Amino acid sequence: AVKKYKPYTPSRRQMTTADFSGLAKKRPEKALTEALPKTGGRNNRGRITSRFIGGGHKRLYRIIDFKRRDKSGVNAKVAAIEYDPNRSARIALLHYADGEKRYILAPEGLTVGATVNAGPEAEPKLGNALPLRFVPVGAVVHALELVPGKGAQLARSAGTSVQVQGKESDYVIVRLPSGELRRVHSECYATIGAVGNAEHKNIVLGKAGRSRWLGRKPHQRGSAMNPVDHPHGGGEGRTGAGRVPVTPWGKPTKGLKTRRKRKTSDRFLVTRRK
Amino acid sequence: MKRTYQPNNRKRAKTHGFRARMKTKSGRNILARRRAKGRHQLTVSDE
Amino acid sequence: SHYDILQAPVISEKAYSAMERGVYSFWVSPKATKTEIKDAIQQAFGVRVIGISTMNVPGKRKRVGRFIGQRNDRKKAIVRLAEGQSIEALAGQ
RNA sequence: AACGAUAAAAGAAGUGAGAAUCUUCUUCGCCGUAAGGACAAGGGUUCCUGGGGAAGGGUCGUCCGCCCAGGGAAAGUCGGGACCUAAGGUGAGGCCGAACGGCGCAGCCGAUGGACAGCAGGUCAAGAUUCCUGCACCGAUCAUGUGGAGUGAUGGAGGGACGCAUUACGCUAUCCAAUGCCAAGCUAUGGCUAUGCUGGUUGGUACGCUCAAGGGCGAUCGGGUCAGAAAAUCUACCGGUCACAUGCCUCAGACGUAUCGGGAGCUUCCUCGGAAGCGAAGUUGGAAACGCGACGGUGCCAAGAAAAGCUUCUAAACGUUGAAACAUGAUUGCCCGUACCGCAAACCGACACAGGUGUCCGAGUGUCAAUGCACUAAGGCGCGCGAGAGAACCCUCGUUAAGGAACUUUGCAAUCUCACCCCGUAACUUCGGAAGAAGGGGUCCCCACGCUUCGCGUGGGGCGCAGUGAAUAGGCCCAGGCGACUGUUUACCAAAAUCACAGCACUCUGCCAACACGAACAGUGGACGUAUAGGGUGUGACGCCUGCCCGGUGCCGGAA
RNA sequence: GAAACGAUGACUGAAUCCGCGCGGACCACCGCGCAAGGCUAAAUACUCCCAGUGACCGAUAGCGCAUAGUACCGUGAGGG
Ligand SMILES: [Mg+2]
Ligand SMILES: [Mg+2]
Ligand SMILES: [Mg+2]
Ligand SMILES: [Mg+2]
Ligand SMILES: [Mg+2]
Ligand SMILES: [Mg+2]
Ligand SMILES: [Mg+2]
Ligand SMILES: [Mg+2]
Ligand SMILES: [Mg+2]
Ligand SMILES: [Mg+2]
Ligand SMILES: [Mg+2]
Ligand SMILES: [Mg+2]
Ligand SMILES: [Mg+2]
Ligand SMILES: [Mg+2]
Ligand SMILES: [Mg+2]
Ligand SMILES: [Mg+2]
Ligand SMILES: [Mg+2]
Ligand SMILES: [Mg+2]
Ligand SMILES: [Mg+2]
Ligand SMILES: [Mg+2]
Ligand SMILES: [Mg+2]
Ligand SMILES: [Mg+2]
Ligand SMILES: [Mg+2]
Ligand SMILES: [Mg+2]
Ligand SMILES: [Mg+2]
Ligand SMILES: [Mg+2]
Ligand SMILES: [Mg+2]
Ligand SMILES: [Mg+2]
Ligand SMILES: [Mg+2]
Ligand SMILES: [Mg+2]
Ligand SMILES: [Mg+2]
Ligand SMILES: [Mg+2]
Ligand SMILES: [Mg+2]
Ligand SMILES: [Mg+2]
Ligand SMILES: [Mg+2]
Ligand SMILES: [Mg+2]
Ligand SMILES: [Mg+2]
Ligand SMILES: [Mg+2]
Ligand SMILES: [Mg+2]
Ligand SMILES: [Mg+2]
Ligand SMILES: [Mg+2]
Ligand SMILES: [Mg+2]
Ligand SMILES: [Mg+2]
Ligand SMILES: [Mg+2]
Ligand SMILES: [Mg+2]
Ligand SMILES: [Mg+2]
Ligand SMILES: [Mg+2]
Ligand SMILES: [Mg+2]
Ligand SMILES: [Mg+2]
Repeated sequence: AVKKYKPYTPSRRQMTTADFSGLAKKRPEKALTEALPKTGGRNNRGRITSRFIGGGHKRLYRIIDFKRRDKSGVNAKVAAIEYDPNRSARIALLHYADGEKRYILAPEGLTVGATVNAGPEAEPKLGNALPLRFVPVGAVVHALELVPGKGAQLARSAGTSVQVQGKESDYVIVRLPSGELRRVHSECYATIGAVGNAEHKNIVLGKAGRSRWLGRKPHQRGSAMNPVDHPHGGGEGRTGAGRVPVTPWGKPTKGLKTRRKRKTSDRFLVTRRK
Repeated sequence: MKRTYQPNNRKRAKTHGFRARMKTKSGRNILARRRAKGRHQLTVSDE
Repeated sequence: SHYDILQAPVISEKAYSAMERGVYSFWVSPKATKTEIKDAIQQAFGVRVIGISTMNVPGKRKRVGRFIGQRNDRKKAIVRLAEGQSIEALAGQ
């Protein structure tokens, strides 16, 4: 489920580790293994836009086509469930009966070797490419596009499930994992099931290092900084605030709606993530 | 302890040189505004 | 042309004994090539050249009064012929 | 005052106008995981020869890294380019922008990396996988042949192609032993007269049914069009079929034989000492790599660059009486870098400066081992002021009667302690720990006996004050405050109670996401991430927990 | 400011002769005028350079320099 550790070192107690005992051990396919360099958070101007990014371990991209519509109407069989360091989830290896291999995202349960399909003409099985309209009411799914062909941008993190509330017009209502209700153009695609990994959410990190190894340079209380540096700075003691909680940029954190008030999305969200 | 100036030929040239100084406007400007002061030392290319 | 290039001969204990060996040594023209030098001496000395080497040398920066100056930098070249084909004009030195 | 580290100097000899300082000699002292050697970066003639002595040298100088003049550096195989790509820098058209300009796909530049044909010896005063000797290898163009029908890209696939830690067998370097082999002479000062003492003891290439641990390894027929734009002897899926142990394959390395070297020295000439000729042996035993066999085995989560060369298919295309492939001979071999200093007097520190500078090699003895400590070898030095004195005082160090923290702001400082083995070891605990707790005892030399060795237990003897005998080498404990912890911090007066942290918590955010850089509808980070994600804020392991006040401020919502 | 006029950024974009524009809000009168198309020597400004002069300097003066942007400092711009 998760490996644990006897307390032989101080930090080797709470520490916890994944269960990769179901990972088809394999060096990911060569003609699918692009090269990701890291970006300190600096952009093409060399200034840290994102903030607090740094190093960790060398990583590579595995192309994971999300629009299965490039090969729907035929099926492939699962070949392996290797380990991507860039995703919160696990990924799986597709052997299309007609030669071409691909990589797709791996869902919850889907045992190594199950032969899965793609096309509107597909059984609600785990791992099928299926349009959202042909999906049963109340069914469990992930990997949802905001338009046909675009690419699956919904339900991708570990153990996530967008849930078909049901059809309507040509826009199917949907339950986002955040707790939101979204209209989706029924010619949008889907992949049946929960994401899996699932266990992820729970692995205790355990020590500084473990943060570093995923490349998350140490985070910083502005309450450390000085006036010159950032808002909450100054003081003579472990000091409070003296103003309302606020980002470095002074635009309040803690209870301040930040979404842009006018938008085109505003007539596709029937409810709010509350 | 250890000092400010640790020479690096490639650095020196790729930093202060002539292809470099001409690559930018303000370096053209540095150039001719040097020339006027009768520099023999035009540029670290001329070392 | 087929002469201009060979800016001089080389003069020293070394050069002399190499000559004695059948290996001849000249200053040449910095910009030149080894193919160019081969063509050169092969032309103006009617010899079979089978061996060659070159080496660019700086120039002893020297002062004559408050005038620190560099000398012109040369390109020493060595050639080895075949079958004891000694060159005449230098064979007396 | 100081002459730049307390590594240390003496006597003889020589030279000169002049010598503590320069040159020979014989000793002494210091370094020896360096204070030796080889590179890189940097410097630039500082290298070698002959000369000079104004100034540079912390004194002196006849000397020098200073002055003068002259010489010295050699590559098809090393290194870079004529090949490749990373970050990054670029970049016609393209996207933007008061101007200058900012972006930006392909392409191109970019080594710190990929790729790649040569090794052994010899020598100038001064070069060396370059030159010279010996025997190789690679590409290129032509020719005589085997030719006798296919060659195989600007696109296809394969391959190149990679993490940390631990580790099995084989082996090399390379080092030790010896009444192995070779060579050399000698008898010391009481003895030894060799079974003593000193030194040397295989490098390359070629073959050879010789020995060899290790390591990689399948194959062929057919289907599916829909996979690689298409093609397709290829590559990928599906299916069938093939003596599991394996053989197929490779040969680090060793043994033999041969040949080329090298080899202690020996000889001969002779001019502050070299020039030249010659040349013996080649053993058993043991140790052993971070190197090679190698892209081996196993475990682990943090999940480990790209591109060309390369290998395979086909497209056009010209050929299919000269298509590839091959053997041999000819022939060809571009460009810069190679001196020297390079842990330092030659680079960066204004200096011939107790600093700084990245990788490699770095022998022996003793030591549980070791790049550790003492002493050494090869090698490199005695650090460019000297001599005497032997007061105060100052610096670094030894010893210390009685006492033993009386010192003092405080045991600050300094001593204690010190390694390996064996006995033994507390409250407390998160059951890991505390813990090397504490506290003891042993340690050297000889003979016999056993045992798995160099080695070690046992028994008896021996000596000294003492036997990790010299050097490297923890003082310990009780009890609090703060933080949990490993970490971080004020370059040059503060290293902690700071900060970070794993953990938890509030909110924000549904993708052209918030948020952030931005002439700006550009483009970028966020992220090739998707609410088990991302931002911001606060607390700061863990454990039991986290109450009362919504009036003011902020925030969320509401609508007359 | 009573703000005319020109001038443009964004919205609007009339008359062409019994017509158009101005006369410092605005109105009549009465005057000066031809927007939406272009070129134009001359006088004027400067002085790297050449020459002539001087109740300008003569070696701390005079340019920074009897010459040198060199020696020297600075990673650089630059100082000198
Ligand atoms: Mg935090
Ligand atoms: Mg502060
Ligand atoms: Mg402060
Ligand atoms: Mg402020
Ligand atoms: Mg404050
Ligand atoms: Mg050359
Ligand atoms: Mg000189
Ligand atoms: Mg004195
Ligand atoms: Mg001294
Ligand atoms: Mg002394
Ligand atoms: Mg003598
Ligand atoms: Mg005399
Ligand atoms: Mg001395
Ligand atoms: Mg050294
Ligand atoms: Mg010398
Ligand atoms: Mg002197
Ligand atoms: Mg003399
Ligand atoms: Mg650019
Ligand atoms: Mg390189
Ligand atoms: Mg090579
Ligand atoms: Mg090369
Ligand atoms: Mg050769
Ligand atoms: Mg081994
Ligand atoms: Mg013996
Ligand atoms: Mg005797
Ligand atoms: Mg012996
Ligand atoms: Mg390319
Ligand atoms: Mg050089
Ligand atoms: Mg000195
Ligand atoms: Mg020094
Ligand atoms: Mg060693
Ligand atoms: Mg040693
Ligand atoms: Mg030592
Ligand atoms: Mg030395
Ligand atoms: Mg006296
Ligand atoms: Mg005492
Ligand atoms: Mg006593
Ligand atoms: Mg103390
Ligand atoms: Mg216990
Ligand atoms: Mg103890
Ligand atoms: Mg006794
Ligand atoms: Mg005893
Ligand atoms: Mg100690
Ligand atoms: Mg702490
Ligand atoms: Mg400080
Ligand atoms: Mg301090
Ligand atoms: Mg107006
Ligand atoms: Mg005067
Ligand atoms: Mg003057």
